[PDB]
Amino acid sequence: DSTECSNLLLQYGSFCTQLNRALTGIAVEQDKNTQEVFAQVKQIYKTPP
Amino acid sequence: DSTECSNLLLQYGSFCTQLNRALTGIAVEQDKNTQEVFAQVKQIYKTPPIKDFGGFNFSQILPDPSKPSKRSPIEDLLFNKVTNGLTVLPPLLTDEMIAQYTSALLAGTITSGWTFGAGP
Amino acid sequence: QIDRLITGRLQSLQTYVTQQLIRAAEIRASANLAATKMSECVLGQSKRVD
Amino acid sequence: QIDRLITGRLQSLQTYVTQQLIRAAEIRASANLAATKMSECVLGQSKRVD
Amino acid sequence: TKCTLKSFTVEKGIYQTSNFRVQPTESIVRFPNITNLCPFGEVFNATRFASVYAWNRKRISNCVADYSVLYNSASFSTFKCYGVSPTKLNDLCFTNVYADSFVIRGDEVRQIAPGQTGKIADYNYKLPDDFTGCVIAWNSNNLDSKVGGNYNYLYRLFRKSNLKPFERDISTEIYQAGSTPCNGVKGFNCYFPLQSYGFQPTYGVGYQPYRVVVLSFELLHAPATVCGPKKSTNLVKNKCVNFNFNGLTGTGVLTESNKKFLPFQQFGRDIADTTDAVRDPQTLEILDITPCSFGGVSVITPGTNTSNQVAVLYQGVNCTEVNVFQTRAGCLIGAEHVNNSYECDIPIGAGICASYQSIIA
Amino acid sequence: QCVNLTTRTQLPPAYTNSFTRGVYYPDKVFRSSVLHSTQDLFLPFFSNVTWFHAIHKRFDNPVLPFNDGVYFASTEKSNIIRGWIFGTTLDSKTQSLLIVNNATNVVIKVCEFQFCNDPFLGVYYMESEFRVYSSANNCTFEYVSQPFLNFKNLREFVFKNIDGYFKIYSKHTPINLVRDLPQGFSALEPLVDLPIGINITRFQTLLALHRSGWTAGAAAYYVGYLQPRTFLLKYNENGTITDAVDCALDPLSE
Ligand SMILES: *[C@@H]1O[C@H](CO)[C@@H](O[C@@H]2O[C@H](CO)[C@@H](O)[C@H](O)[C@H]2NC(C)=O)[C@H](O)[C@H]1NC(C)=O
Ligand SMILES: *[C@@H]1O[C@H](CO)[C@@H](O[C@@H]2O[C@H](CO)[C@@H](O)[C@H](O)[C@H]2NC(C)=O)[C@H](O)[C@H]1NC(C)=O
Ligand SMILES: *[C@@H]1O[C@H](CO)[C@@H](O)[C@H](O)[C@H]1NC(C)=O
Ligand SMILES: *[C@@H]1O[C@H](CO)[C@@H](O)[C@H](O)[C@H]1NC(C)=O
Ligand SMILES: *[C@@H]1O[C@H](CO)[C@@H](O)[C@H](O)[C@H]1NC(C)=O
Ligand SMILES: *[C@@H]1O[C@H](CO)[C@@H](O)[C@H](O)[C@H]1NC(C)=O
Ligand SMILES: *[C@@H]1O[C@H](CO)[C@@H](O)[C@H](O)[C@H]1NC(C)=O
Ligand SMILES: *[C@@H]1O[C@H](CO)[C@@H](O)[C@H](O)[C@H]1NC(C)=O
Ligand SMILES: *[C@@H]1O[C@H](CO)[C@@H](O)[C@H](O)[C@H]1NC(C)=O
Repeated sequence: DSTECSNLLLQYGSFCTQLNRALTGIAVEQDKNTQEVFAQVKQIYKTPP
Repeated sequence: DSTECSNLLLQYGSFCTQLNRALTGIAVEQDKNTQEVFAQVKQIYKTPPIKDFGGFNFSQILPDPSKPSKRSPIEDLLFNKVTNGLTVLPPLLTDEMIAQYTSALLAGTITSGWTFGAGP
Repeated sequence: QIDRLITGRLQSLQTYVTQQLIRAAEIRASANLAATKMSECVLGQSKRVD
Repeated sequence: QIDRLITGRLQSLQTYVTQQLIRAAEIRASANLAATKMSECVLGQSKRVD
Repeated sequence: TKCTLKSFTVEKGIYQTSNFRVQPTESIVRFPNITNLCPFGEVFNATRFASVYAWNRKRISNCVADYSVLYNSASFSTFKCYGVSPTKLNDLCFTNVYADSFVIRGDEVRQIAPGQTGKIADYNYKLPDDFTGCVIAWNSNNLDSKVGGNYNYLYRLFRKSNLKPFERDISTEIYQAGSTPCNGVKGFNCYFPLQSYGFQPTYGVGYQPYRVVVLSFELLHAPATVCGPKKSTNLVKNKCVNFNFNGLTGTGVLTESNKKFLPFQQFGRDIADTTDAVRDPQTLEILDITPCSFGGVSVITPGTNTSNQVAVLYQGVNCTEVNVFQTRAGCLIGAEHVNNSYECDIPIGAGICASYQSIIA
Repeated sequence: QCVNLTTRTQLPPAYTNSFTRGVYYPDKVFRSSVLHSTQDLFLPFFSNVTWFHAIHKRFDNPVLPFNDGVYFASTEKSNIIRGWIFGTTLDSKTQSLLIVNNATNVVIKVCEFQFCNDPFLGVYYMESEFRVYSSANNCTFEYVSQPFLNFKNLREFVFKNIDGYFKIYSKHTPINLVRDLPQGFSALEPLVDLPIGINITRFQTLLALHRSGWTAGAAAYYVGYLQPRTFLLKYNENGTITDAVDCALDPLSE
């Protein structure tokens, strides 16, 4: 929460935006991986009783 | 163009050489990728002038002779739908030669089946 | 003093993000393999040995 | 002051080259997949499901 | 290539070895018009100068000051600075200038100095120990002196205490030389403090009247309105030159521009925040700044076991700006272009390849 | 010379919407077909701006705190608004800035003025009444320039005190709306930068009387306050700012 630290950190440019963008890409890539693996059918089949 | 900056940059050693070599490796890897994907045939096949394929129509995927780029209508639509020391190296294969490779693959798989991929 | 702390923590965070990107690439390769196994072993019978 | 600018720009360039190498690995994996699909779907008929 | 690869044998291929630069040829400095000059003509060459007990203070501000004309004038018999340099007055900038003009005797010209003790220093005009600026003095025997004696220039002779720096005293209080009570009534030991000088044309050098103008500089948190003159050179276009436009410097090719600026705008930026358009301050015209044709120098060679012949590729460089062949990758020098098509041996790019058979492309 | 105006009608001040006004060019840089995000003292979109009237009997000349900047909007006909009063204590103890537009020219002076409690100008039905100050002792800066000037004219002004620089941005706009601020977009061009180097914490508008007692001509003006925030400015092909986004207004513009 130090505002002097953030004022000094703004001198370094868009490093933080790059790191947040990379982490966001990883985060959506995990959901894409689960979507690709498990959602290979659009019909929810059920066994007979 | 600052000479004092380059004199101070020489204190850090061969960082610039490593960055240039990594980018050169990426640049030749892209050409190797295109070579492995599209250049799977060493014979440039053509379709016959008469398009008698038993009712099957391939005009949307065969190259259009009226277009100067020699692209298919589908390939033309695909190319229309895609829009300080920095340099951009051009790719080794131009778009015309990649289109020629795809035309050869289409002519081979239309006129000869899977036989052209395993031999003559 | 904050300049020293900022460059140390920024180097640590960049190292963490680089390791996470490499591990995410490895997990993406494993997930592509798992999707291939789901397509070819569960949804069909595979002639591929092992 | 020039040393501060040099180390900042060098860190930026190293970050760019590292993420370019990671994206190059991803594109190489996609291109190997595309070459496999070129060999197995175009140059032949594939029994592999999906 | 052997130097770059750190080896005495070079394998067949293309090797990026160096970086072609279009070297800057000229330096072009364009600075705007030197108008609104400081009124030094009404201070140094006024009609009547003031006395030293009531020295005239002129405030020089919100103008550009040409000290080269003042310094190169040979009429001044004394040009002594105590806080700055005379050759750097046209380069430095100050918030304001205080010009103190008076007339003194020729022997008292040295008394306007830091650390100097005299009657003019103690009672008429005092400088601080940390004084900055320049004292300028010149002889005025042809103007101020009169054959009947010029008694108009008065000076203070007596005061109880010494002056603070930059302090005026126009009071006419009767001095007490002794300890007798004086209520403004002159007596045996009570004299008027202001006496008149004896400027006459028959006196020699040392008693002639000298006109002195003292410039003092202030460097407060106010903006530096007083600056030196700017010597703008001629403008050269269509060449890779070093441009300096109103403090914005760089290297580029300056061509004519079709971008119509609004009148308040001076520079132009693209998406990537690089200055690609600019307005010349002398003549209000718009110029595009194209970066010089930097390129990568690549060497195309076979193996040194095979041959020592090489070809040079200048990447993204037209062939008129460097066996010369123009490719889309750049200009290729040392390879003979042929109309036949072979397999790719050494990749150049954009469908061009090189091989050895001499080097052909 | 000072005169107390004792025929005013008591009324609370009004408030209205800023809409998308108050935008100015942050720098002297041409930009072509690009979107530029900038951090500066900007006026918030759709903000609560203080509304003052001059109508007959309303004569609104109070002293307001300057804060970090002042946006002055003027729905003006027949040139009632002539200038502004700038300073901290508005007396001879401190140094004050005077902006006046009389019948001939605009005069900008930085001196030690003795302001009246009720400063105004006056037009006789011909301008022949100047009662804005009683003295002028120690001047440091004088600057005479070209004149800046149903409601027919719209005058926007931005005054900023940054690092001893006084920035005046202005734009002239032809409007035909009767009462309130019109809704639209107009970026303010930079007119003149003043080397004043003085402390300013309070301000006061200068109006003009109509004599034929006194009568107040029909005028209305608006005071907005500049706050440090981010705008995303759109630059067209011709290089004028045609639209803006306030990054702290709502999550959509965020
Ligand atoms: C194959 O398909 C093409 C395209 O669908 C057919 O070309 C069309 O022909 C009709 C009548 O001849 C024209 O009205 C259309 O404008 C044509 N379309 C295009 C895109 O040119 C073609 O007739 C089909 N058959 C053969 C044997 O080529
Ligand atoms: C106009 O009214 C103001 C406020 O009533 C007057 O200002 C006061 O004047 C008296 C006169 O001696 C002073 O004692 C007060 O200290 C003043 N008050 C303030 C806040 O300044 C002003 O003098 C009036 N104008 C005229 C011409 O009389
Ligand atoms: C500045 O000087 C140039 C000299 O060539 C002159 O042409 C021009 O009119 C002057 N004024 C301005 C505003 O550029
Ligand atoms: C008098 O002095 C001023 C100093 O600014 C100079 O410009 C002017 O030329 C002088 N007059 C003569 C006749 O030399
Ligand atoms: C503006 O401020 C006044 C008083 O502070 C208040 O009564 C009014 O509701 C405000 N208007 C808006 C739109 O917030
Ligand atoms: C306008 O003001 C200036 C300076 O305050 C003055 O010289 C001029 O005479 C004024 N104009 C009229 C018409 O009084
Ligand atoms: C300001 O004015 C007062 C009265 O007019 C005077 O006594 C004082 O010396 C002046 N100060 C300056 C710095 O001019
Ligand atoms: C400006 O004036 C205000 C009030 O008069 C005061 O609080 C502030 O400290 C002053 N600032 C400076 C820099 O003098
Ligand atoms: C830009 O200016 C041209 C005239 O040169 C005009 O035709 C066009 O409409 C303008 N565009 C905009 C968005 O104002």
